Amino acid sequence: EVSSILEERIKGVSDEANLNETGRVLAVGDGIARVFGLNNIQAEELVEFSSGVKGMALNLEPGQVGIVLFGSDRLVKEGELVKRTGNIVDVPVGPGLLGRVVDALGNPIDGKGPIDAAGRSRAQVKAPGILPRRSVHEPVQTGLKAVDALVPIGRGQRELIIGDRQTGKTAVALDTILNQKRWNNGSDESKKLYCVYVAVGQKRSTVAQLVQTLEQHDAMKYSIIVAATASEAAPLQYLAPFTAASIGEWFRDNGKHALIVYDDLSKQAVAYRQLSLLLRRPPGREAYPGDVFYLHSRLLERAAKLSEKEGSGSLTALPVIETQGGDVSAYIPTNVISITDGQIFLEAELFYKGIRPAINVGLSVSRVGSAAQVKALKQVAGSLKLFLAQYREVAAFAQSDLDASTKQTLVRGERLTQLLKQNQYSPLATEEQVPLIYAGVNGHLDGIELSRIGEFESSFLSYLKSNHNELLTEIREKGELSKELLASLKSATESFVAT
Amino acid sequence: VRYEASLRQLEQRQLAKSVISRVQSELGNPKFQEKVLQQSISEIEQLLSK
Amino acid sequence: STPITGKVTAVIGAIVDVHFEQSELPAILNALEIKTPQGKLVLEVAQHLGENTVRTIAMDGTEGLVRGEKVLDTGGPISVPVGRETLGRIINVIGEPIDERGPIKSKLRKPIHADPPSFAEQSTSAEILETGIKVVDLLAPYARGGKIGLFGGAGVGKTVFIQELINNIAKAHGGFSVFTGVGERTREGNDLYREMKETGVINLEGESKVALVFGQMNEPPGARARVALTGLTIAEYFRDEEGQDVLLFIDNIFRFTQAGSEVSALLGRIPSAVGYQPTLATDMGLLQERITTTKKGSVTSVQAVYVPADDLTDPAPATTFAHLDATTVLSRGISELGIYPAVDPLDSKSRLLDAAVVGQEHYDVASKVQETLQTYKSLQDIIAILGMDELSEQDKLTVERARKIQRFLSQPFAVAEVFTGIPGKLVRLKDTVASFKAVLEGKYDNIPEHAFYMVGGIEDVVAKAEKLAA
Amino acid sequence: NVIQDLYLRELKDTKLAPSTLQDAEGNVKPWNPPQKPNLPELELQGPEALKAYTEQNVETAH
Amino acid sequence: AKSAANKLDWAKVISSLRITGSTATQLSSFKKRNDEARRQLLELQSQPTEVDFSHY
Repeated sequence: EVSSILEERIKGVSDEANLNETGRVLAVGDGIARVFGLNNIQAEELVEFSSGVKGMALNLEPGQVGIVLFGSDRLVKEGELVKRTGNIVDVPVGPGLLGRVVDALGNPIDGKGPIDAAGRSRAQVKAPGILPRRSVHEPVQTGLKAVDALVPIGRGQRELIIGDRQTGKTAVALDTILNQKRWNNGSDESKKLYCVYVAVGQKRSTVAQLVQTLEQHDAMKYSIIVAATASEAAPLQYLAPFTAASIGEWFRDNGKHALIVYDDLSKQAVAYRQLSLLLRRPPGREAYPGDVFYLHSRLLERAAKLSEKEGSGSLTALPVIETQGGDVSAYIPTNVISITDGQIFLEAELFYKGIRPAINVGLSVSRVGSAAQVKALKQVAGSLKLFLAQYREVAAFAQSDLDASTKQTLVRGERLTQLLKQNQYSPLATEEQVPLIYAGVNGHLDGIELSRIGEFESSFLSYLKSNHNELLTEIREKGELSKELLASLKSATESFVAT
Repeated sequence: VRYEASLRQLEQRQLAKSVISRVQSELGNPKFQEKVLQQSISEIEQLLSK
Repeated sequence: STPITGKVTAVIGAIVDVHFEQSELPAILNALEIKTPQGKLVLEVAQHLGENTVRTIAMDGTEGLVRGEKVLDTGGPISVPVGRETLGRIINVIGEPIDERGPIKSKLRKPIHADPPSFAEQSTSAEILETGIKVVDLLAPYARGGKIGLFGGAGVGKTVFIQELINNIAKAHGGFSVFTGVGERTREGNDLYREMKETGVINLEGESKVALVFGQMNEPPGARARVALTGLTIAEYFRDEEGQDVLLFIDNIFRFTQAGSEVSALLGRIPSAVGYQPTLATDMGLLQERITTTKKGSVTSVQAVYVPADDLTDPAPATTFAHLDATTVLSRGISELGIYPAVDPLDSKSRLLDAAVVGQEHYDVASKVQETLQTYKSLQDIIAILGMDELSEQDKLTVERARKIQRFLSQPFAVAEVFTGIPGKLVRLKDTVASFKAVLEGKYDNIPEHAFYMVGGIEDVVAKAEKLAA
Repeated sequence: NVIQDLYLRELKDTKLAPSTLQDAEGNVKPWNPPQKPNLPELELQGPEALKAYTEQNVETAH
Repeated sequence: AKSAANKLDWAKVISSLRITGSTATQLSSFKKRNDEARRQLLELQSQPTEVDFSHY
């Protein structure tokens, strides 16, 4: 019987613990048990209640230690013995969290059996030193043509993704992961990015959809989803990015590369606010704790491209901050903006105007740029940066009697903009990013009618595969366009454009 | 099929209250004396093993 | 009721502290009943302050509370009764009929607290609810088991929108519905009760396909806060045990926030931004998490939200905005233009609208609509200074289609026979896709603007043209 | 130990016995089978149709 | 059959041109299209008489 087996598991619990420090709750209100005892407690100790609830001890006051319950008050009551686990917070880190959805504790919320991990390591551990860190010579490709060229991203690099609420905020992040399937397949472990998605706030239904999408694209087989859902408690939410980072350290330390996407740190902030006000800890700007900055800075500097003495490895990061009204002035955005090296700022008007991704290039920046950009892609997109700049300015001069020069800009500009639009959940290879942009740059497609851009694009890709998938493979493998390749590429484009 | 499955769940909760009935039986029995004594000596042995 | 007897120590508000004796420990979230000529005053234990002195929140009024008044402890979360005669009666926070149709049949009782189902349990939505409201269907199609959210003005037909939904969707689907009112007016209550007796959804002899739990705003803040939790468990009884899908309806969840904000302050817990609860996020989150499409039963919430001073970036609407699958904004301006529904089409966005999901044609049509409206919106500014006098023939045609589309949206509702006196229209999903397609193609650019105004389907657009033509 | 005693006695000595088919039936849909495909009757009988159609038809141009 | 019905329907739009004053062309056309499509969606809606006894 199901009952007999369940009892058999309970029957095997009968060990007694001569608890060196025991405490007894004096009063528990607000999820802030104030416990009498626990003199040998180390700060941020994991403590196990009579209810079995786990906690941390943010306030160590002399007579009482105000434990913060990771659990719920429903199962907690006064007078309760509060056993001291006596070990500061640690989470399993190791290899086998690939394709595994876990909560912060490290318990699988997908419940795909016990976690495979090599150690449990503390999550309050610090960031790599200055000397233990060396430059980002590595690019990374998300499969989004604009992102990879206009805002080229690297590995061990942290760059913000600050944008309008859930307007494919999750979609932008997921796109990278899909192109990372290609790279993951790729043997080199600088190209085997073992991605970590940290779903903060996001409810279990929403994350279930994410999970389903990820399973559908088979992305789970390098993905890790640290999940702190809406139902999951605010201490768990608070420690969730810190915890996630620790998993990443194992990869980084192993010299491998990986990408951790904290989505959204804004909801992490709210949890810290909730905690602080309940612990009577000082509130601060925008009623967020004053040292919320200190948290974010610690977290985001752990991510980094290590020195080559440090086994040449990294933890790429791409934090996501959700701007509720595009308020970059907001305290949590301003802080993060300084810490981060780059921002991507999606604009709502563009979203409404059906540009999905709704990315606004003006307010998107990369501060590492061509160090982490493919040479081929750099060549054929310097022009693109300048062209788009003109198009933006001359977009507002689109409103009667207008010079031929202005009109040329408009034709080239509208067509380019249309070219950089991409349907959601379509990643691409760099070897196909380079041709399309080259064509647009040379204005072959700027000649082609706006309506016909889309059909041309797909046709061009097939045409390129037919005419010279040798060229495409060469572009992929050489990575640097020779004058001969640019000649040959131009010829192919010309041939295609004529049809 | 739905109530058939439900009856199984209802049975687990029925058997839960039957466990509670058995808890009262244990506490009625001089298992209350004898197994408490068993716990006492076991705790002595445990505490000696410290 | 455990012989834990407490004597009140402080009446300072709804917050009433009770002083249970030594050697007798209470537990958080218990239910205390205090014998009173107010029956049993129910106190939900919400903190322990130790020394067997609790700080509890009152549900009912605290007027005439005698100092040191004996407080029995009934323990655990208040357990209402559930059954299938829950359907067709109005039920107060503490689980008692307000329509006085006698006590609800207590086959089972359940606590008002319940915990969200686990990540593993969740089964994801992927079906399309139909509302029969064309704008809603095209530009924000709803999905069964969804979490629809009716952000909108001051009962600006917020109730009307819901009334239409009940008329169409609720009646149509065999599953139960639960209409829950958090801090709503007894005037509105009487209208809704009467109205739903009339529409027969409430059958006072024979089962109703709706249940009601009306909590009204005269009630102390504590009762206003914890009416919602009660409602959720009723839905759970249906969802789980009866297996039946629930088209839940709740009103108004800003009132849920406000009720909670007040008792945060009263509990002494420092209130966060714009005076909301410190635990605002998690309380919303727990409520939202409980509501989900479960394998046992798919629950489709329609949650009214009142956008205070029409500012939805205020933290309380903005926080809720995340948890809602299918947001909808109902704006005064569109109502004022004479367009019923009052929905702001750009701002109303449902998660599902993805190209394959709604079908390529539906998507393409909707993309064209979105562009047409967005173009029109851009051109409104141009018309403002320049005038429409130097903006293209094409632009003029796009604008003309937009005015026509604008008044194509004007579709009457049966539940605005009460208001306008114009019987509503239900337009098939396929028909709506077709009707919008035609307009965009310019097939109906010979049809008068007023022959789109306040009409339903394609047949109607043509027919009102014929009426004017005559 | 205590676990063993409570459980052993409970499982062994107390077992629920399944309820009546009627109780199961009560909580589930009972079943009654739908009847008829739909048999309509012959229409437009006799020369009523013949006369009506011949005379009615003049829906031509002149 | 069904293909005859629709082919003749569009033919009748241009036949009715030759003898304008149609008013039961619309009744013929509406009825044949309707019931053809209605029976087709009825037939596509169909779950033939089947019940589980394998699984359930």
